[PDB]
Amino acid sequence: MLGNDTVEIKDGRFFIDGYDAIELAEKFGTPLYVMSEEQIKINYNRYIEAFKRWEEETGKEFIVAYAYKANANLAITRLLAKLGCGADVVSGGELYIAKLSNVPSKKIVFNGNCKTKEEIIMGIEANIRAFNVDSISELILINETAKELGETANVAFRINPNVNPKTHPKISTGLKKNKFGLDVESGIAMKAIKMALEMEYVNVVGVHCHIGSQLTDISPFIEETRKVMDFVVELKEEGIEIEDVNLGGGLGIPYYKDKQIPTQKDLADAIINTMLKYKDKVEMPNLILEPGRSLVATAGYLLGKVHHIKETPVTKWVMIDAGMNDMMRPAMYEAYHHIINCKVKNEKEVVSIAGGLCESSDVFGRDRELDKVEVGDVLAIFDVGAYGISMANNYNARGRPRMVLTSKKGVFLIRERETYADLIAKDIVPPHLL
Amino acid sequence: MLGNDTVEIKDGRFFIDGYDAIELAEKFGTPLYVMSEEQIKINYNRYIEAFKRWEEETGKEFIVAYAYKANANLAITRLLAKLGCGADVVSGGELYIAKLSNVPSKKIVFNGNCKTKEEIIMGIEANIRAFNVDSISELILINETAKELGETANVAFRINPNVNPKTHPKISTGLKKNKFGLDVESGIAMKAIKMALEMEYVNVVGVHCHIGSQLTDISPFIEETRKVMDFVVELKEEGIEIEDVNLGGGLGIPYYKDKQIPTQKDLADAIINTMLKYKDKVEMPNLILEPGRSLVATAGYLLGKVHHIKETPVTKWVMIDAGMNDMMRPAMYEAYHHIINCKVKNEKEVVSIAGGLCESSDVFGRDRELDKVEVGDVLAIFDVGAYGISMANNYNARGRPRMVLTSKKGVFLIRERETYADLIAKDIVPPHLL
Ligand SMILES: Cc1ncc(COP(=O)(O)O)c(C=O)c1O
Ligand SMILES: Cc1ncc(COP(=O)(O)O)c(C=O)c1O
Repeated sequence: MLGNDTVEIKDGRFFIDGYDAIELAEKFGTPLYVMSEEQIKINYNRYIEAFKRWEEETGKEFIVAYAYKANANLAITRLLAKLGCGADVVSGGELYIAKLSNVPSKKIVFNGNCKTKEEIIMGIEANIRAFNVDSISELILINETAKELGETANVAFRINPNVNPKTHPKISTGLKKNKFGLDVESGIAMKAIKMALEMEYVNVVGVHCHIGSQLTDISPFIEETRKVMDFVVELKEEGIEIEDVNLGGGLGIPYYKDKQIPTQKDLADAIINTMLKYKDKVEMPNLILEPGRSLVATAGYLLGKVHHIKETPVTKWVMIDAGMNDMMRPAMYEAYHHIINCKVKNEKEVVSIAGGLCESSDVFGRDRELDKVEVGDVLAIFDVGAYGISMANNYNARGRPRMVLTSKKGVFLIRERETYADLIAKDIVPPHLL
Repeated sequence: MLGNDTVEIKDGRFFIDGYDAIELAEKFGTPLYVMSEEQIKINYNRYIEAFKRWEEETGKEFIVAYAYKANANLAITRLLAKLGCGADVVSGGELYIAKLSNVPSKKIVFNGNCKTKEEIIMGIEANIRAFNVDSISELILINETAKELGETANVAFRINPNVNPKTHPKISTGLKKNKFGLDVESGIAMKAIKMALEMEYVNVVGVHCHIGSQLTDISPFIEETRKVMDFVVELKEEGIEIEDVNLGGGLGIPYYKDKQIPTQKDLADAIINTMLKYKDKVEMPNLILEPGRSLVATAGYLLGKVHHIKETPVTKWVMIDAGMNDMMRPAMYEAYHHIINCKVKNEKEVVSIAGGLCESSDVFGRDRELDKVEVGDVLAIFDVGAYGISMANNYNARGRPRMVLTSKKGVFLIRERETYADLIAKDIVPPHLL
C-alpha cells in the first residue's frame, strides 16, 4: 500500500477513492486505466510542502515543472495546471498541450536534444520561460530563429556536471555516454554559455541537469546538486550570473511495497542544504524540479478482466484483457508492478499474469501470490500512472484503452477507447489496391 | 544490400523502386516510412516458389498466412490479399482488418492465448479456417459460443512439441516456460484434442506450432517439424486424423548485410523433406506457414532528416527527426538496423544516430560509419517494414508518421501523419477541470 494513499479494501473488495473497482470495470469495460485525482493532489502537495522552505529562506521562486512525457492526457495536465504546477515539455506536441491546459508560459521549460526550427518558433511565440539547450547546434538555431522573428529567446543550458565516477559510476557513465547535454568537464558547457552571451537574440537565464529515473537513493541527487552548483560558481568567476537552477526529475516511486524509500522531504533536505552551502559565492537562484513519475505514477491503476485460467506443468497462467500495448513497462523493462485480485477470496495461490498479445514478453508478473483467481475476476496492476498510457500503442491491432478519473466530484471518462474503425482511421488504400 | 532487392545507389543518391529517396522525404515530409510494393511481391513469390513442391508431391495445399502483427496497414494487407496470401491474425482488430481487406476466410487462422468471447464470435461468424487453440479454457469457450450462434467452429491446436532440450535449449525453454500452447509431453495436447472430438460444435482440423522469431538457423525448424509430426503419428495411432499442419513463422531476415542466412528455399527443403518421411504413417496434410517479418521487413525504409550535428568528447551525434516512437526496435531490443546517408559523399565518418525523445534508449545506432553527415541530409534506416509502424506510438506526444507505398503505378500516401489535434482526440476534460 506504500504510496497508494487513496485505495483500500472494504468489505472484501478493492476501492480507489471510495469507488468500487470491480464496478468501475463493469460500468466502463476492461482494460481500464483509473487515475486518482486525490492521489495526484497528494503527490503534488508533498513537493510543495517539502520545498516551500526554498522560497521562505531565499525569497526566490520554487517551480514544479511536471514532466509531460510521463502522462500528457488533457484532463491530467489541466488538473496539474489548476494546482499551480508548471510543465517540462520535450516536443511541440507537449508544448501545445501545456498551452491548451493553461499552464502559464513562465512555468514552461522546453527540453530535448533534437529541437526543430518549427518547435523553436512555437516556444518563442508562446514566450516559454526557457529552452533548456542541449547542444551548441541548438543554441545557434535558437538565436537564428529568434533573429528571424524579431524576438529574444530565453535560454537555459542542460549541462552534464562532473559527477564523481568513483562514488556514482552509473550516473557518470550516463552523463558521458548518452546523447544529452553539454559536457562541463571538457569545457563545452562554458563555451556554449559564453557563445550565447555574445549572441544578440538570446537571454541566458539558467542551467539544467537531469540525471536519470526511478532513483530510490538520495545520494545521486546530492552529487548532482553539488556539481551543478560548482559549475554555477565557475560561471560566476567568469562574471556570469545564473537566475534559475533546474535540477530535473528522477525521484523513484515505490513499485515494491516492502521497503521505505526516499520521499520528497528527503529530496528537499538534500537539495536545499546542498545549495545553501554556496550562498556566499553566488546569489541563490530560483529552483526548478521536473518530476514526472513521482507526481503521477502512484495515482494510476490498470484493471484487466480475467478471460482464461491455464494450468501448465510449470506454471498456472491467468490471462487478462490488459496487455503490453496498454502498458508497456513489464514487457519492455521486465519492470515490477504490484498486482492484486480486486476481490478478496478465502484462498490464495501463486500464478503468472499475462495479456493476450503474441509477444513472449507480454507478461505482467510471474509467480505472484494472489487471492484465488476465477474467470471474470478483475485484477488491478498498480502504479501505472506514469509511462503507462503515455507509451501505449496499437500493437497486435488492439485499440488503446479507456481511462477514467476518480474524484470527490464523481468518476469521469477522461480518455475514450479506440474502436476497430479507429485502428485504420489513418490508412488510405490506393486505387489499384481497392 | 542483402534482402533489399529494389533499392539502389544511382548517381550518388539512394533510390527505392526507382524513386529518389531524398525527393520522397522532401515531398512528403520526414520522418517518413517507405514501403516497396515490389519488394513485398518478391518476398511473397520466394515463399510460393520455395514451397511449390508441396502440392506437386502431395496434392495438398500450401498456404501463406501472413502474420498481421508485423504490419497491418490497410494498403499493405489489401496488397497481400490481392497477391493470394492468407492471414495469421491474433486479435479481433487483425481479423477485422483481414476481412475488410478481402482475405478469404478459408485462408485465415486466428492465434492468441487470451481469445475473448467477442473475438471468438467474430471468427465463427466469419467462418475462419481455424482458431489455433491455445488452451483447454479457450476450447470450452469456442464450443459454447458456437452452440450459442448455432454454428460449428473450426479448431486447430497450438502445441508445444517434445523438442530436444539438449540440442535446442533455447527453443525447449520457451516452449515450456512461455504462456503459449498445449504441452505435448504432459498429455495436455492429446487431452485437449480428444475433448474437442467429443464436443458437438467444433470441428478438429489441424495442429499448429510457432517456436520463435528472427531465427537464422534451419536447425530449430527441423526439430520443430519432426516433433510436431511425431505428435501427428501419436494422434493417428489414436484414430485421429489431421487435415492441416501449420508450423508458424519465424524465419529471420538479413538485418546484418555481411553474412548469408537461410532463405525460404532452405526452409522449404528442411520442412518438406522432414514431413515426407512420415508419408507411410499418416496422409500428408495441407501445410501452412505464418511468416511476418520475412514477408515485409525488407520492403520498409524509414527516412529521417538530420537537424543537428553534435560533437562530444565520447562521440559525434547526428540528431534526426525519426524517433523511437516511430520505430521501437533499437530502443526496445537494442536491435541492429543498417543505416546510410541518402547522399554519397567523398568522405566517411563514424557517428551515432539518435532521435529527439528524452529517453536515453532513443538511439538508432552507435559508432556507424556513414557518408559524411551534414544538417539537412536524409538518413535511411533499413528493414523497418515489420514491427515498425505496427509498434509505433505517441511517446513524448509525437504523432505517428506518414507512410508511402512506392509502386510501378506511382508513389501513394498509405498512412496519413497525426497532427497535434490528433494527439488529444481521445482525451476528455471533466467539468470541474474546464
Ligand atoms: C529532462 C527530463 N526531466 C525530467 C524527466 C522526468 O523523470 P521522472 O519521470 O523520472 O521524474 C525526464 C524523463 O525523461 C527528463 O528526460
Ligand atoms: C503464432 C505466431 N505466428 C507467426 C508469427 C510471425 O513471426 P515472424 O514475424 O518472425 O515471422 C508470430 C510472432 O509473434 C506468432 O506469434
